[PDB]
Amino acid sequence: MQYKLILNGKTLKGETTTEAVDAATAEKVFKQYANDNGVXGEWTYDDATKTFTVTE
Repeated sequence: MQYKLILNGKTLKGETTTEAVDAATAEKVFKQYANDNGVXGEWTYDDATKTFTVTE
């Protein structure tokens, strides 16, 4: 349910979570969140904790 997002950008470092039932939907939500935050870059995620990491 709770998917995690670690934003490790150049001017934005932090983490947020969302209630998603589908990992692809979660990824889309997080990418929308990231783009809306004005960031983007390399995506590395671990399903072990369901943590999506945005690295610049």
